[PDB]
Amino acid sequence: QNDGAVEITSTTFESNTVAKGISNNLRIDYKILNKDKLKDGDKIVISLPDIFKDIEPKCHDQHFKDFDVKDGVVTLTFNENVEKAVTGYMIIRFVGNSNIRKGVSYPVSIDLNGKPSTVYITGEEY
Repeated sequence: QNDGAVEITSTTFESNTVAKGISNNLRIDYKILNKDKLKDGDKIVISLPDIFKDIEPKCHDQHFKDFDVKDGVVTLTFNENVEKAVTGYMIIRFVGNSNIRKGVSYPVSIDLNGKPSTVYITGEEY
């Protein structure tokens, strides 16, 4: 996922499993490669299945001018005024909800301006 303005270098969950009432964090490592190629509306979109309570993005507010959570879709909007090329990371904090079923593979899509990727986390019940 590299459009010349931005590269997503890594997308990793703290744990490969998710459970009701248990925290997991998604970490997204990125580089702003070329601030001059950024445009207002450039974004990372994370689409989640309905297995989370408490979706909370954490980011560098000079790299992302806004973030929004709506109906399981997290939008991170790049700051087109970022001062310079930079390496960073952001986190989506998650808590599982009671919809989680043991062994079920849940897709999480991470899209850099419609350049897509999918990672999978599996349900656990305790």
